[PDB]
Amino acid sequence: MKVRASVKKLCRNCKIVKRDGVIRVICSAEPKHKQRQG
Amino acid sequence: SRVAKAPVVVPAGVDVKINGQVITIKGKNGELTRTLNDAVEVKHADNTLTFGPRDGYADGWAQAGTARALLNSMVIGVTEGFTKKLQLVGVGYRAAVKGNVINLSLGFSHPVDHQLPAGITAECPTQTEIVLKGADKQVIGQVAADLRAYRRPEPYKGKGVRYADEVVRTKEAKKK
Amino acid sequence: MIGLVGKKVGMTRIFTEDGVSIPVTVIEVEANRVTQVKDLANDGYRAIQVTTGAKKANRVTKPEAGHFAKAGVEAGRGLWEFRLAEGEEFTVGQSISVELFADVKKVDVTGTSKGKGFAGTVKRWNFRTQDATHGNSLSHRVPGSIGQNQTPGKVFKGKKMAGQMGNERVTVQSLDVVRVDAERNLLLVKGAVPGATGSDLIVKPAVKA
Amino acid sequence: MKTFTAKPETVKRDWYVVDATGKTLGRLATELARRLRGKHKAEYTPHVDTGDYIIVLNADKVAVTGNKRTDKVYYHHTGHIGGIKQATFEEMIARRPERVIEIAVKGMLPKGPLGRAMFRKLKVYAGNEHNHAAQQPQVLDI
RNA sequence: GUGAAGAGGGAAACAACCCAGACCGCCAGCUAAGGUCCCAAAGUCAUGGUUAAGUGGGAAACGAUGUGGGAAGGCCCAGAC
RNA sequence: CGAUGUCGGCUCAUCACAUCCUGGGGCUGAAGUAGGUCCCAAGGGUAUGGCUGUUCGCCAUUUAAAGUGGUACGCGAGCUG
RNA sequence: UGCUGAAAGCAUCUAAGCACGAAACUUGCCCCGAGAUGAGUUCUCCCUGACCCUUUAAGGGUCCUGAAGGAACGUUGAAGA
Repeated sequence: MKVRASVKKLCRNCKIVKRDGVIRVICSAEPKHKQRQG
Repeated sequence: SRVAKAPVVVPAGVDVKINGQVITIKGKNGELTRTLNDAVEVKHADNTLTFGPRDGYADGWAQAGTARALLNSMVIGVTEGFTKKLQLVGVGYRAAVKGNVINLSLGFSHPVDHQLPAGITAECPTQTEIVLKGADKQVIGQVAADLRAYRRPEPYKGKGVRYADEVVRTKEAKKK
Repeated sequence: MIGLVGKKVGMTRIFTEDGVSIPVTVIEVEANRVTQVKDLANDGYRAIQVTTGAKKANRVTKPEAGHFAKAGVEAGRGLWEFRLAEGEEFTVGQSISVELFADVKKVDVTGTSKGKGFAGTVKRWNFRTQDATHGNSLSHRVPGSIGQNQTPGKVFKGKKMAGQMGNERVTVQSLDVVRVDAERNLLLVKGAVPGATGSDLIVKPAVKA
Repeated sequence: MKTFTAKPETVKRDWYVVDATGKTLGRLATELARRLRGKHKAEYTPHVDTGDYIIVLNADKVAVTGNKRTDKVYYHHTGHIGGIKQATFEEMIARRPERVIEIAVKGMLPKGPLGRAMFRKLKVYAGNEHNHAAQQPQVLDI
């Protein structure tokens, strides 16, 4: 995954979830869209 | 909210015991018992199960919803039971059941023997299917996640322990 | 399990039948005889205290003689103690022989090593010697620097310097027991164990796998 | 005339037993520190140990708020160089919970010979019973 | 303006910052800055909110269905999301 | 400035992690082998020589790897010069 | 990396609950270790006399006793400045 300080929805299947106080982008379509730490 | 507001319709022959927060549900398939959060007040009222937020607690609505769905699952877990179905894709992948130990041959240099927990009973109608059945939902979800976790579905070919319903998306090699 | 108290007799070799010399240490293990048994209900831990050998009658003091007299046993040259392993049971006055090691296959031998006195850091800590020539002025075997500068301005704890090497408890682990001889009261282990000849050893089964 | 000074030969001091189940650590600790100084007595004197003997029990059942059960970290250094050694609150409750109450109270008591003598009067136990039935500690509900 | 040439109280410790200008004495009172759970004097005070990050008790562009408040607006039980 | 010896070598370290190796993992334009990149991780390990006063560097041949820094560009009441 | 699961009638590894997960962390292994003044435990051994004085105290003194054991001395040691 991509640890960035701007996490965004790159696709329409991407989805912002906060787990353990960490903003994350969980996608189902493309696993390259998986992101962390916004 | 919209989930906690709908009541759990308890069918006939199902025993419900509300010992404060502890809820025991025993039907035709087995005794199954939780202990809800303190922010959930549960009331039988002779016909169904009704879930509401205990007053004085902030997120109790959210908590109530969970309690709802959990007991809904418990009702299915004493009436019909839950069933996960896994299938093994690969050349020479074997699955067998001795007692409650799932023997698995997954291209390893050592045999795999997964010990099922107490409430769960697996079957193998074929060498490449594991149909496991049980009462608690998180427990068969757990066990199916473990058996998948030994050899996860490889992306290029599909080789691995997949769920029967899950789609495995593939891709080709780099060039040629 | 428990161990037994020996005595380092010395070293020899054991020619095998296919012609492989094995360096063994001979450990005479006489009758270790139990003088005290310790239970949780009185001591907080299960352990046996054994003695071995023999002592002069006029050299054992009245405290010590009263201890062995209570135990109903001859005075030995010392008292040792072994922690018990939860299903073992001993009685006071019971004798324990080298026969206990007739199954063990590999042991750990604990003794006091040979005292080398005040040793410098080249012997003690394997420091490397500085130049023996090329200008060097009175500093050949000396330790060099011992710390940094203003920051910290102290020598840290457990800086390797010179002092007493030797003469302390060391345990050698996982030695292959070559023979157990119940007739002559002997235990032949493969290798060197700590101590000079005649030193008291403590031979336990190996805790490593 | 002169202000009264308590005399340490003639200080009467009592024994108290405090159940530390579900109390907050700092708030209990501050009450114990007040009672061990002797700040609750009118004969308080800053160079005389006038306080009471407190038997804290059920020390493993003490409570903290927030995520302090897992995030509160107890550091100490061993003297050897890289000897910084940390232990969270739940690791301390598992290993020795007496150290939890005793660290707290000790940091609330005046440092110096007198406050060491004041800490010798705190007796903490991880269980529900104590050996000190001979001293008849009356139940200090705090 | 202060220090220099100015002590005292506060800011942990801290010429120059805040309060305040020491003739001497007193085991007397009231206050300033600053504070009142324990070290450490004095509210573990009262009422109403907010945050759960030990934020409080370092640090920005930028990111985010964290969460409290306010004014509007699109669709909506000819059934919306 | 009524003296705080200053490069480099040796001896002896020690900490940081912005990790060279070993260990865990996500994405891959990841078939495998070998990689690239990013997250976690400081337990232990982390060359010998030619040339040069050299640190550095180039070269030769190794190695799992030959880390990057702080420590008075660590270390002359420890050595060299 | 998940399982169940709402807030958000879906989705969602997290908010309640639950399972994995590394040479780091706590143990396991080796050594020191009760001055651990918080000075611990266990076993054993020894000592079972009279009489005065006073500002009557865990007070001082005289006679008789001298134990268990230690220390000294000597012969010394694969222990040792």
